[PDB]
Amino acid sequence: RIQLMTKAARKSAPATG
Amino acid sequence: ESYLSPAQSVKPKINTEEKLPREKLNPPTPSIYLESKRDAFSPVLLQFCTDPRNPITVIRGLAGSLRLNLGLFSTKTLVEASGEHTVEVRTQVQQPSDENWDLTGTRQIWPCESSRSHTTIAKYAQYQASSFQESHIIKFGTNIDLSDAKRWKPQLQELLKLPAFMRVTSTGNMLSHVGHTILGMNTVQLYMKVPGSRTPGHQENNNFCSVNINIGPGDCEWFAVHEHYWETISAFCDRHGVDYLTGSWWPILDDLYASNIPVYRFVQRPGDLVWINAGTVHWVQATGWCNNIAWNVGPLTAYQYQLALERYEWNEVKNVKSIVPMIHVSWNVARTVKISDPDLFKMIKFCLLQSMKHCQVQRESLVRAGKKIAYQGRVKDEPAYYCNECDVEVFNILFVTSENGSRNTYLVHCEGCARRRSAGLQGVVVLEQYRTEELAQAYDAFTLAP
Ligand SMILES: O=C(O)CCC(=O)C(=O)O
Ligand SMILES: [Fe+3]
Ligand SMILES: [Zn+2]
Repeated sequence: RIQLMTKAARKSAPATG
Repeated sequence: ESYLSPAQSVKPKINTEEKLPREKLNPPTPSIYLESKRDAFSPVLLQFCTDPRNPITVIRGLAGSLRLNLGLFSTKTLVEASGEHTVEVRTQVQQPSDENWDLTGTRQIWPCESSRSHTTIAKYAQYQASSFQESHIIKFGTNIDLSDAKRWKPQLQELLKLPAFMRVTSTGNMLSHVGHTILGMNTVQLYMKVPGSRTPGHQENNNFCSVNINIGPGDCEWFAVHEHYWETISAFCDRHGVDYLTGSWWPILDDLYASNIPVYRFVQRPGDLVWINAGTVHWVQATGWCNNIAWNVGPLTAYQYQLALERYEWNEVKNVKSIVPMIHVSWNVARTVKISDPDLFKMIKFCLLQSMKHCQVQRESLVRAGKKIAYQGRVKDEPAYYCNECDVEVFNILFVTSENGSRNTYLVHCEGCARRRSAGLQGVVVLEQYRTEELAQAYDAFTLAP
């Protein structure tokens, strides 16, 4: 089978600037 | 085309037009004390906390109640167990919890300054301790992942003592049917605070419930608003040029009051557990020096599922990723969990029926064009997939390409984004992870449990 890439999912607080 | 049927809504009827007196704009927060493990493990507690009319509950001295050793989450213990792993920080202005001042210090505003940088647990700990020794800008160690099963074993073992519906992992928890890791939602995150440290206004990702335990030694101050008012709060954010879903904002309390929005306000002491029900808008400020731990749970209620799916679809409108893959979750739940609530059953069944229909139409269009479709079945701990370009969930039928980089790695795209590249899908490999008959039989096998 072929290797499908995924973006890691993570909760992270908002950030400004 | 929607995965939701509006007719099936279980949202509580709230008439915002009925003007409320001061008393009803400052409601008391439900504040429970548990005497015994029997009471903590009661289904009645689950019902109380998840009732759609109960947006936030505090469960007083729950830590001592169940003999949880919260000292395993002291800063000293955490430092001794840590490695050099990078963690993130928010830099903020120390201000009273009911305030948020503009640059000139003459008026209150909504946007809340909170800038990102990085450090280590041990170096943040030195800052926290030096703050406490008094040796104004502050730093907040946030979203610190305690996901490593080995590094954090005694810590995570202590949380196995919680009642099942509060646990990080449980079969009555939708997030435990993702089958992959969503850091900070179905794993624990740590928050290391000095006075003033803020988590600004939000609803949880995909409106999932949240569990928060204050380790101490200081207190945390909480602010919360029922799901029903979220669009009014979003309108304030927009008025003030800050993004509701992804930006950093701190409500002006008198704006909420003027808008007839009740605001819960309470203090979370060391050992107290806050249950944040589905869709509740909340914001938090440390009163003292303290650590908190928190994760999400998705209890099996119609209200939870509805609010999660509504936010899933709204995220799509707003071009914001849903980090909970609700279609994938819905099928996993249907395959493995007995659902006895008739409202929740009808909703999942409706979602699955729409998903089957979409997949069937997609497949028939591919077959009509003579496009090869290969089966690549699901395997344990395999993630759910999302479009590389537009970040929508891509369920079952995958449009994958290896063009960039190694010809042995593929990126996943939705049908739309795949067809925008090559309208003949030339160079696109199409996979299906569930045969038509696998979905048909999973759907028929899913029926209302008594
Ligand atoms: O401890 C905090 O800063 C609040 C985190 C939060 O928003 C939650 O527990 O859902
Ligand atoms: Fe939260
Ligand atoms: Zn796409």
